Amino acid sequence: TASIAQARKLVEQLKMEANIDRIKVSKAAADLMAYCEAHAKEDPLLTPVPASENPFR
Amino acid sequence: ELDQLRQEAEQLKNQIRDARKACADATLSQITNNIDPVGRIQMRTRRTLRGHLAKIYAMHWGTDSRLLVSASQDGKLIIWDSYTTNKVHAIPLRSSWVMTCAYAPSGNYVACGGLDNICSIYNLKTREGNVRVSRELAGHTGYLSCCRFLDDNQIVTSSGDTTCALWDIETGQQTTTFTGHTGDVMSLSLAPDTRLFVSGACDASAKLWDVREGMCRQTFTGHESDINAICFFPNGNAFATGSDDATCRLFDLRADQELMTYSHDNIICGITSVSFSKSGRLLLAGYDDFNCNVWDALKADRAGVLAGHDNRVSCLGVTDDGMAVATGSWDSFLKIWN
Amino acid sequence: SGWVAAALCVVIALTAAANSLLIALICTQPALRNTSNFFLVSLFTSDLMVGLVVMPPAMLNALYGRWVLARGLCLLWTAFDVMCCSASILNLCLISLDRYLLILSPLRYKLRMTPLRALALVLGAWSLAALASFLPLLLGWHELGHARPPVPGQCRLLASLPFVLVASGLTFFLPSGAICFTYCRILLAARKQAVQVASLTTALKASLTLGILLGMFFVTWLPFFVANIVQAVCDCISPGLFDVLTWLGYCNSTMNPIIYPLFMRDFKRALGRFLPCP
Amino acid sequence: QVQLQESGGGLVQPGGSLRLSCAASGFTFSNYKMNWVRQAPGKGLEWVSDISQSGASISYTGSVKGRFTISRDNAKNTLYLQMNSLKPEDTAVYYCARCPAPFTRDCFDVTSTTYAYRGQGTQVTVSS
Amino acid sequence: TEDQRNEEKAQREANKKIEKQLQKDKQVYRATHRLLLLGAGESGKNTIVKQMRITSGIFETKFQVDKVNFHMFDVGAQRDERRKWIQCFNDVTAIIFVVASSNQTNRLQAALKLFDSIWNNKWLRDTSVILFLNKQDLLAEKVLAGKSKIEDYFPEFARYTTPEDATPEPGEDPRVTRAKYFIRDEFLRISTASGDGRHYCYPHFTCAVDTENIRRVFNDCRDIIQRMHLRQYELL
Ligand SMILES: NCCc1c[nH]c2ccc(O)cc12
Repeated sequence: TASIAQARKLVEQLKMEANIDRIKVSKAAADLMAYCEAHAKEDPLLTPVPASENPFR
Repeated sequence: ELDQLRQEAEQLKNQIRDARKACADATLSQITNNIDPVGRIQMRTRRTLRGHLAKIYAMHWGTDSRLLVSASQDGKLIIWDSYTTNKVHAIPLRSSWVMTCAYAPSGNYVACGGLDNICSIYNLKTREGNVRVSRELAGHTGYLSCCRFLDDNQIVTSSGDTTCALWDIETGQQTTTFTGHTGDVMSLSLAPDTRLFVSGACDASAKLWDVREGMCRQTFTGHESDINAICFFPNGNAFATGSDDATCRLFDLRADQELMTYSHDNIICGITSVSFSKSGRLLLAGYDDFNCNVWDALKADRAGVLAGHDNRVSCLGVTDDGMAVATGSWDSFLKIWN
Repeated sequence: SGWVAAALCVVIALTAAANSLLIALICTQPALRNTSNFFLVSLFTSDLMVGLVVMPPAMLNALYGRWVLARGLCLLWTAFDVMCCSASILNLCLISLDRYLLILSPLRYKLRMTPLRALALVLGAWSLAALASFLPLLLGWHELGHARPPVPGQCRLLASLPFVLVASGLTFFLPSGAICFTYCRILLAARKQAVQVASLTTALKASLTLGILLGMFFVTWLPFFVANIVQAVCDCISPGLFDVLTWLGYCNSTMNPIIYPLFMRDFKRALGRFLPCP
Repeated sequence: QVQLQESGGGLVQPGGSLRLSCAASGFTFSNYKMNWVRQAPGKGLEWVSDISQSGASISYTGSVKGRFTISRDNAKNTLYLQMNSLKPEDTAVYYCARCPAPFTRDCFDVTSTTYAYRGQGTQVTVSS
Repeated sequence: TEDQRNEEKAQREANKKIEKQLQKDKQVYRATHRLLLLGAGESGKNTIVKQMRITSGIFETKFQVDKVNFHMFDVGAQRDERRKWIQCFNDVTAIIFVVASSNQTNRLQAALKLFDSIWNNKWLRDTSVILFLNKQDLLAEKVLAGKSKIEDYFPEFARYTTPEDATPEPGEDPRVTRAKYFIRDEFLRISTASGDGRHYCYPHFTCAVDTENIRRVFNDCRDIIQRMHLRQYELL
C-alpha cells in the first residue's frame, strides 16, 4: 500500500510539474542584469564607501 | 502495478527533461561576457565579537542592521550590538545542542532549536525585566535544522525528518506541512514577499513551496551531493544553493533550470552557507577549509577570499542594507567584514 | 674589549627583544590566555625586568672595570640581582609544579588549581624572594659575617658561610630537587603511556625534550653556584672566570624564554600565524 | 538528476554464476566510493562489498569473501559484482548504492533503509 | 551628548553584567565533561544507562565520579541517518560505542562498518571513541552451546590464534577467550590502520549488569584528557 501510494503521489507531482508555465532563459538572464546594474549604486560591498559615512572602521 | 507506475514516472521525467532542454537556446555565461568584471574585492574584519565558548552553528542579522542573534552549542543565545560590540541579552537555553536561530522581523521575538525537536520562542518585551520562553513548538519527529519568521505570529521551521511545517505562535500547533522531500531538510529561505519559500534536503533536490496553498510548485535538481545552504536572489526570481560537492548552483524559478554554476578545481570542500548582496552581483559562500569566498554571480569569477577564521565557517550573513557582512565559525568568534 | 662589549650588547638586545615579543604575543592573543600561561608570562616579565635592570650595570662595570655610581646603588643592585635570580628560579619551579598538576591530575586540576590559587602562589613566591634578598640588608645580618675580605674599591657579593649557604640552598637546591622530582614523575608517566600505546598492534623524542629542558638549566646554573660555594671557603680563583660564569648565568636567563615556545605547540602555532606574515 | 540503474540477475540453480552490472550517470563516477548491498526477503538491508575510487582497496563480507568479486571502470561509469557458486541463502534483492560524499573514505547512511543515493535494484533468486 | 551618554552608560552596565554572568558560567562549562552514547539498535545501551543512573530527540544523564562532573547525552527520537547530526558531537571528551557480541542480521558486520565510518569522519578524527563489547556472557553461552555464529560468517576465525598478550580470567574455556580477542583484534585493526595518532581506542569487555562501568568510563576519560595534555606540552 505504501509503495503504490508513494508512486501515485510521485506521478501526480510529476504531472503537476509538467503543466506549469515556463519562461525563456534569455529573458530571465536579461532581467537578472536589469536588476543588477539597476541597484549597483547602493552596494557598499561592491563599491567601497568612504569613512565619512561608513559606520565600521 | 509498481512496474507500471515506476515506468510512467520515468516517462514523465524524460518529458520534463526534454521540455527543460527545449527552452535552453542560450546560456547565461555566454551572454554575461559583455559585462564588465567587478575585479578583486578587498575586505577586512572591522569588528570581532567574543564571549562564546563552544562552536557557533548559526546566526541571523536584524532588520535594522544594528542587532544580531548568535547561537552556540554551549546553550547560550547572545544578542550583540554590531557597531559597539556591546551584548544586550544572554539567554540560557534549556538544551545545549542548538542548530539554528532566527530573529523576528519586528525584533520583538527570537527563536531557536536543535536536536531536541522543539522550537523555542523567546519574548524580548521583558515586562518583568527578564527574558522568558514565550512558547515551545513541539511535534517534529526529527532534529530541527532551520527556522524563519514570516511575521510575529507565523514561523516556518524545518526538521531532519523530511517534513517542513508552518506554526501558529498563539495556538502552538502546526497549520500546514510539506512532505515532498525524501532526505533530511537542511536549510530553508523565505522569499522577499514571504509568499514562497525554498528548502534544501539531503537528496540533491531543491523544492519550491507555496505558503498559502501549502504544496510544492517546482522541483530543482543537479547537485551531486547533499544540499547544505540556500538563499534567494534579491529580486526573488532566483536562488542559489550549496552542496557537499564543492560547487554552487543558481536556479531560476521562471526558467525552471539552473542558469550558472560556481566551482573551482583547487576547491574540494563543500559549501556550508551562502548569501547574496543587496543587488545580488556578489555571492558570498562559506567553505569547510577555514575560509569564505566571494563569487561574481554574472561572471562566475572569484573576486576575493575571506580567511580570517581559524575553524569551519558554519554561518554567514549579510546586512539588509549591505553595510557589512557577519560570519561565524567553530572557533567561537564572529568576524564582521566591510 | 670591543669584541666582548659588542657580544654583550647583542646578547642583551636579543634578550630584550625576545622577552618583549613573547609578552606581546601572549597578551594580544586571547587563545593563549590561560591559568597555566600565567606562570609563563610572569617568568617572561621577570626575565625582561632582569635584562632591563641588572644586565646593563653589570656589563658597564665589566667594561669599565670600576664602579662609577653610588655605593648604596651598588648594594641595591646586588640585592636586586639576588631577588631577580631567586624569583626566576621560583617561577621555573612553579611552572614545573603547574605542569605536574595538569599532567598527573587533569580532571582534578580545575578543582585543585584556580586563578586565585595561582595568583596567590605567584605573589607568595615573589614576596619570599624579596624577603630572602632584602631582609639581611634591612636588619644588617651581613655584619655578622666576618669572612668578607676587605673591599678593594670594587663592590661584590657577600660570601660569609652562613648567609651564602642558606640563601643558595633555599633559592636553588630545593627548587632544583622539586623540579627534578616533577620531571622524573612526568617521564615515568610518559614512558608508561608510550608502552601502553605500543601494546596495541594492527620514544627518543620525549626523552630528548626532557633531557634538553633539564640539562640546559643544570649546566648553566650549577657552575655559578659551585663557584660561589668555592668563594665561600675563600679559595683562590681568577675573578675573570667568576665573571664568565655569571655572564653564562645571564645568558641562561636570556635563553630560557625562547626555548619554551618551541616546546608548546600552542605557542608554535601562534608564532606561525603571527611572525611569518610581516 | 542523479540516477543509479542495476542490471542483470535472475533465477539460477545453485552452483551457477551470475553477472550484475550497475550503471551510473549524472555525476563524476570516479570521485565517489561504491558499495553493494542486498536485502533478503523478510530481512533488513545488509552490506556486501565496497570498492575504493581507484579500485586499489577492495573488501568483501565474510559470508561472500572468496566467492564474489567486484570491479569498476571509470571510463564507462559502470560497477560490477561477479557472483559464482550460488547458495540458497544468496536469494535477495541487490541494490547499487553510492557513498554520500566524494573525496572521503567514510560512508555512513548506505544501508539505513532510506538511502536516496541508490538504484532500484534487481531480483536474485536461487532454487533447485 | 547627555542623551547619548545616558544610553552608552546603560549599554556599558549591561555589558558588564553579561560579562560577569558569562565568566561565572565559563567555570561550570569547563569543569564538566561531555560524553556521547552510541551503539547498535537493540544493543544493551538502555541497561548501561539505567546502571549509571542508579518523544524528545535527545536524553541527557548527569553523574559525578570522584567530584568530577560528567554530562552524557543519549540520542533519542532521531531518524536512521547519522551523517548530518553526528557532526555536532565533535567536541565531546569521548564517544561511547556499544556493540552486542552476538529482525536480526549480521549485526557485528554492521557495527564494524559504523565504527569505521565514525573513525574515518573528518570532524571526528580529533575525538577518541570508547568501545564496549557488551553481551559477553551471552557470547560465552553461544560458544559453549555448540551452535556458533562467528565461525560460520567469519572465516578468518579458523586461522586465528590467541595472542600471547591475552590475560583471560579464570574459569573460562579457551574458545570464548579466543573469540573475544578475535573480535577485539578485528576492532583494533580498523582503529589502527590509519595510524594518525590524534585519537585512540579503548576496548573493554563489559557485561550488561556491571557495577564498575562508571569506573571504566572515568579511567578512559582521565587517560584521554591526560594524553591530550601531554600532546599539548609537545611530549607525545
Ligand atoms: N647572581 C646570582 C644572585 C643570587 C641568587 N641567589 C643567590 C643566593 C646566594 C648568593 O650568594 C647569590 C644569589
